Amino acid sequence: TYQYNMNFEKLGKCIIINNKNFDKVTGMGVRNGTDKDAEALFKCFRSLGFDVIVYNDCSCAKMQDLLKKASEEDHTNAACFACILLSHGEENVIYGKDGVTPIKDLTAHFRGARCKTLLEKPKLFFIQACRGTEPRYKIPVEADFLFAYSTVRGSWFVQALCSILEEHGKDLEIMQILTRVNDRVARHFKKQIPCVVSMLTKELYFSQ
Amino acid sequence: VPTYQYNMNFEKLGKCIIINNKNFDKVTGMGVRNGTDKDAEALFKCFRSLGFDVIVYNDCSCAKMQDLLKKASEEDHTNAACFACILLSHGEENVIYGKDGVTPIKDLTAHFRGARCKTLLEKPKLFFIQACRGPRYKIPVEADFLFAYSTVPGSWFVQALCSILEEHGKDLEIMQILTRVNDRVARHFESKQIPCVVSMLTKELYFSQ
Ligand SMILES: *SCCNC(=O)COc1ccc(Cl)cc1Cl
Ligand SMILES: *SCCNC(=O)COc1ccc(Cl)cc1Cl
Repeated sequence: TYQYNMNFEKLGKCIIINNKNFDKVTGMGVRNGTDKDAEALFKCFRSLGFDVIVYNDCSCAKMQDLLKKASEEDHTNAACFACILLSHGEENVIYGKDGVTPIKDLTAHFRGARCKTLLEKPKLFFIQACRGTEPRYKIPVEADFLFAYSTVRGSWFVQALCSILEEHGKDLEIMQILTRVNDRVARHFKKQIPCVVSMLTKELYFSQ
Repeated sequence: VPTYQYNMNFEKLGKCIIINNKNFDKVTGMGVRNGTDKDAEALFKCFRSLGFDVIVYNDCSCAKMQDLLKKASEEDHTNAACFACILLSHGEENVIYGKDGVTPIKDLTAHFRGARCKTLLEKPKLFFIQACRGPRYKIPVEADFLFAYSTVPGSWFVQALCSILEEHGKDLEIMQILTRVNDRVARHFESKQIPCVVSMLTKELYFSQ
């Protein structure tokens, strides 16, 4: 058909990495409001039907273990998988507590072969990366991956994602939502905008 | 605003620029891209049929591709709904091959920005790239842009794009079209790559009226 088959026991797992406080050795500031963000996101995504678990002030190897363990889990009764990252981010890279980890390394574990159970099922990656002290990136290319990447109450992106999903999460296809989100943050405005990278093969709805 | 789809009530759909690079200077060390004419032709027929004003350029230098698009960006687009541009060439990272060399795909698209192309503000700017290989990039982040970058070596992507676009071009939304595209090039392989769609679009895009 033209939609991802959503007929499974559970929707799927949803990991939230919520890096707020950073090790002195990175000169990275307190991301105030990431707590308002992560709460909003937990409530919103749990409402969709995800098995949300939040992890805070994660080290780089924590972030990598979290995700490798997740990939290693049996996902036969899951309709899909979803990771959300809140942090400082530069290019191809997220900040953990104790330094920087490359984004693509977190998703690698979920590839075609490496996660046979999650094959032909959407892997959803929501990234909200901050700048700021106080050059290139490679998006990995695999079927059934989606990224919603952003740069900046909590963040305008996070706020919008929840508001729309809370409201149309059950009746709109993933792309329509993210578009409405893209639109919403644009309205606020130098000028920045989230982007959606889609390697999806079908339409994604969070119901039926 | 309040509708969730781009206003398409204009005199015309807009321009569609195809750049069809088949032959390259021996110095570049790139081969003849056999089957790219079949792509150029299918695409032009396809996008013509949608209602775009198609122009087809062939075997371009880097300076041509650069000048070409700058002059396109300097036109008056007030009576158009959108703008499409299709690049068929050799391409590595953030770079597309002209016939004599290699320009950054970014500088080509730079010209169509709100800042420097005021007549295409809040109108979708569509880049379909079919870059053959023969390593990191940097995607420009501006509202109402959309990229459809395929890497897979008529081209499987190009053929699929046209076939879906001819049959559903006036009833589906681009994200639907291109999702369906991803799916077939992906199906050509339970014997792997796949095209990726980068969207900065702010509304739904229907090519109809
Ligand atoms: S969508 C264009 C914006 N992209 C970035 O700034 C960096 O994005 C990414 C980097 C690595 C990975 Cl695995 C995915 C993405 Cl979207
Ligand atoms: S969609 C991620 C994979 N795309 C690529 O291989 C290269 O992507 C790009 C490079 C430059 C520009 Cl302007 C746009 C894109 Cl999508």
